[PDB]
Amino acid sequence: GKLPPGPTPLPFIGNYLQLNTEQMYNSLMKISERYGPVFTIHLGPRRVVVLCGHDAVKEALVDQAEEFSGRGEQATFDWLFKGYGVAFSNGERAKQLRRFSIATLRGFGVGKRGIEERIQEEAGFLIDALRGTHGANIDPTFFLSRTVSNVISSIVFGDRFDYEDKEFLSLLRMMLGSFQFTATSTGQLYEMFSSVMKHLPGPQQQAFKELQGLEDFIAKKVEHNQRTLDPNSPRDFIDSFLIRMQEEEKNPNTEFYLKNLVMTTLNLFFAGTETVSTTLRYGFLLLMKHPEVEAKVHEEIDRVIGKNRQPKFEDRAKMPYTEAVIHEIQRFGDMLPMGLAHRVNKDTKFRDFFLPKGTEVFPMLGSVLRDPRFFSNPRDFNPQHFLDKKGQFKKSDAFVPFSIGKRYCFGEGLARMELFLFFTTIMQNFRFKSPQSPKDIDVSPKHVGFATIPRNYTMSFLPR
Ligand code: HEM
Ligand SMILES: c1ccc2[nH]ccc2c1
Repeated sequence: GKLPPGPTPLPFIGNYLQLNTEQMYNSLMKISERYGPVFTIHLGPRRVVVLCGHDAVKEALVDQAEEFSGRGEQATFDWLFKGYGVAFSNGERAKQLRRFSIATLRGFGVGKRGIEERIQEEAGFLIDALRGTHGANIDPTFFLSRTVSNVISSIVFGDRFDYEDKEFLSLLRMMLGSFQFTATSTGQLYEMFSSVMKHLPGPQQQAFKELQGLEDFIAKKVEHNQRTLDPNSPRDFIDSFLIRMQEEEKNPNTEFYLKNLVMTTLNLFFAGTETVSTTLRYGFLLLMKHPEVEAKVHEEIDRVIGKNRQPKFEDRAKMPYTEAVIHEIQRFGDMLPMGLAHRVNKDTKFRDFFLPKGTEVFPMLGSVLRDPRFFSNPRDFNPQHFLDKKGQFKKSDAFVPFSIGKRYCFGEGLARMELFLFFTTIMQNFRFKSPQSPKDIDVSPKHVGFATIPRNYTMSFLPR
């Protein structure tokens, strides 16, 4: 092999002395700024090829899609999944469960009228909850996550949760807690030194405890389902998997067994919850920071959908400004800045480099979402990045919040429908009020690591 150039590492600690665990994105970008957009870095004992900018990322993930379709490490989650489940797995296993998850979610109305209806109804219940706060100052966090979570929960568990179910709230905290840990300094230090840190006291233990509790929950729901299963009428994702497992009992090479079931279900429940929930939370903060933007959105809502009927996904075609604002919310939000790690599944010639089988690869989505060749004010919240001169919606090939290539988020259709329906349906009813003036609202992220987390804040939902 002939790996890209990079800073010389020390034994075991790797390039530790040249990385800021508190902001790995900037540290890697600082290093890019001197070795090129493609370089080698050593996270502790892990050798990783980093890709920065739309071009390097796009050349690998899309132009050589098959070769870069492997899955690399994500230490915190691997602690729990250990190669099982659809997301944090490789080869035939990732292939099967992905093929199956995709077909099953569609079977349950994802990307169709069915789920749009599910979302509309849940969007409904959220309005009730927010209106029931009667303009009181609140943390929107769990109001948003309970709503978001109910959509995917309807699909995997069969029905939604009551907004007051205490275990439900408990599960939401484990998710927010463990997801957030991966964004912190210790969470990133964990990506380098997990072989030593998993045995030491620290926030990593709390994160593990949380992951274990979510798995415990799922195994419980699986057992139940098993005893009341009707192999002729699947009620949810779990039944469909149980049925598939039934059919594959004879095959001793099948990927369809309980562990993959529990983990795949967790992947869907967790990602189906925390991602959209985090983007909505961030979005509101940005909207109250730019009242002028929330304004032009209301005007497009009232003018196209009206103050009467509930929004529908189809309305996005007549609302380029709202679509722009949402895209910009996602671009700015940069949820997974270093993306989710990939790895080459064979010896690969990439540019003037030769990456041996198994080499980890970080597709830095954050550097694509902020690429200066595609955005003029990469570091600012500006809805214009997605609107042309005439004021129409303008796509950008640098918009990759969902990644690209063969491992691209297959939950993308569902997320955009939820993002469009919750934002629009929420603002059709309310105007956002912050207890601080737009000038003092800090929209810089609270933590940036595996994920980008918004600062805590309270707000008021006042009727329009
Ligand atoms: C704001 C919303 C969301 C964003 C920004 C997001 C983005 C991402 C990203 C960047 C990846 C990694 C892709 C890669 O390996 O290159 C990922 C994968 C994945 N997402 Fe999402 N996601 C979101 C919502 C969803 C939803 C609603 C679901 C649930 C059905 C979901 C399910 C998954 C799964 C299962 C994977 C792993 C796929 C694989 O390994 O092949 N995501 N997502
Ligand atoms: C992002 C994508 C897929 C996932 N599965 C479990 C957590 C999670 C986060």
